[PDB]
Amino acid sequence: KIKENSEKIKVNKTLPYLVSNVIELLDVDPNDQEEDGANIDLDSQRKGKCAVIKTSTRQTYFLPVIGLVDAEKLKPGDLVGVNKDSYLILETLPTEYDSRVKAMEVDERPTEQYSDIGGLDKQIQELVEAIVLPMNHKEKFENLGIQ
Amino acid sequence: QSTYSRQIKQVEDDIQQLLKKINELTGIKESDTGLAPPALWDLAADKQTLQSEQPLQVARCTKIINADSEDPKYIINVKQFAKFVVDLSDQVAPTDIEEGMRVGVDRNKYQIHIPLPPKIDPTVTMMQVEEKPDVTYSDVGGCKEQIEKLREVVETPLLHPERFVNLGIEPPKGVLLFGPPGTGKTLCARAVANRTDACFIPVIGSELVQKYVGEGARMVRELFEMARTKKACLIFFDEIDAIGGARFDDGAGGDNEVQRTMLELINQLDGFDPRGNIKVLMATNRPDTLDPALMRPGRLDRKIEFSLPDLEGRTHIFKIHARSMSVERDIRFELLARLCPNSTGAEIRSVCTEAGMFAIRARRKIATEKDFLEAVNKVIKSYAKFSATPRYMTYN
Amino acid sequence: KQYEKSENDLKALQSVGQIVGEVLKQLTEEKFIVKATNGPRYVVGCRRQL
Repeated sequence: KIKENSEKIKVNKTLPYLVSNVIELLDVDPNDQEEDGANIDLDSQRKGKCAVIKTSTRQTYFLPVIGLVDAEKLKPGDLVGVNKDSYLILETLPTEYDSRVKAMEVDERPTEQYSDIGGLDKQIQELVEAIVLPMNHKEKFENLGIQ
Repeated sequence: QSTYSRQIKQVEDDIQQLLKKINELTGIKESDTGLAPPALWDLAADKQTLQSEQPLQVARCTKIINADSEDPKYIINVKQFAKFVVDLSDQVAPTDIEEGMRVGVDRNKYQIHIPLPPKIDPTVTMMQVEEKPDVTYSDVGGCKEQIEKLREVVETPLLHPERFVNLGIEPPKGVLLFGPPGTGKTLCARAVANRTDACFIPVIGSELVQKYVGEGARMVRELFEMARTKKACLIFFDEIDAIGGARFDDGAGGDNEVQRTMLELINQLDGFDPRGNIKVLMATNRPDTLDPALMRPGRLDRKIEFSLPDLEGRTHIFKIHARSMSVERDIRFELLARLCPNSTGAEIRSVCTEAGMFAIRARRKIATEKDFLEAVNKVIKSYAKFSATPRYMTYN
Repeated sequence: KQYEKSENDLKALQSVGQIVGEVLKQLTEEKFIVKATNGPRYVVGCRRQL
């Protein structure tokens, strides 16, 4: 039954889908927003959990957010998918860095060993104390009381 | 014969009329088909056409975060700079696409078929590149003292790293070649390149500077890395005052665009990693523009000055050049060189070239004394004043 | 929860996804002219209910 009702959405839900970001997170009622009066005193705002979305094609699309991962989890800066064929939220993705930044992460360097890196004895102490000790030998620092 | 002659004129019209039938069958213009390789490729090709593998849009993968709805997804940022979340087309595993790696996605259906080769985004740098050139060995002066010093550092680890590990010597890194224009920084580097027989990429830095600040920098890191990966690579960086200039700003200008790139080169040579055994050579137009990071040993172990080729060098360039040439042999080639004043390497050769021309001019199978005297008297007066060297040398 | 997605998503698909706009200027409060943040300007209606 879920698949059946979902079925009209499901055709758009598949490929292609874009990504987008969350301008605002709108936490309201799960289904059906307020009803306005005048001629027919009933709903025009039916918005459930909703997000006002700015796409990264420099277009803005309004869409009621999926009841599986609600608006409330979502915040500004978060990535979220949205379908091109009709703008529904395809999925929720967590916040993540650029490709350049991935290069920037760890590579690790190998040991020259303190004894083995020749001279500069007074300096071995200065670098070791400053850099590696507050991270690794952290408890002694906590005992000193310094930042 | 007469019949045959008629066809010469005719064939040109005959190819033009036929031209829509030629175009379809052989290639170019209307219905481009080669018939020899796209024919063979045709059965494989049908797989790609059927799929949405056309388009397969240029991108690089930022992160491979998979998520729900369609499970195998990757977060990609295209080279024109906007991100899409995409899908996996079954034809590879999620293993094949990896974070930071270049990847192909469709435009009509966003999904990866085959990952795109990483780091080959500069085309501009490739433009200049000729692998293993050299005018001819004879113009060099052959073996000079200058050439031999250059081989110990350059040839020897590329040819054999085995000998390096055995003795237990660290492998070298950098040679800094310097002197004003025409002392042959590039000529010697080409000669050693051919000898070692390592693959040779020379590049001008002036194409690794392009568009605005930061685009040129991306080109330099990716190129360098790519070479570093490659076993037995020799890179001769040709003329850098275009990724090699002074470091300052005054806040009425600024050297920045130049310094971003220069610094990116310097960083990469040894790296923050031990070192490789892949060699870098830098050719600089000024010794007056260099900052200390470049100068440290392990990014520059010995400085060799190719400026104004040595006392031995001036005579070797003329005789080895003279050897090749059809010239008179009753004139002392060294006397002509000696006459040459404070000679840049380019200048010594200028005598030979001017001397030979007079000889060619006559069309003799040698040369004569007269051709040499007019050449050399002319070179001493005019050319030397008008060399690169008087102006540059004082500055440096 | 999944049944919930389908229903809230249903409302959007009528419109073929709703688009953000802002009143470029009030000419009347029945017909407004709206500028679209996705791009082009429109003359639009209003609901008899709203």
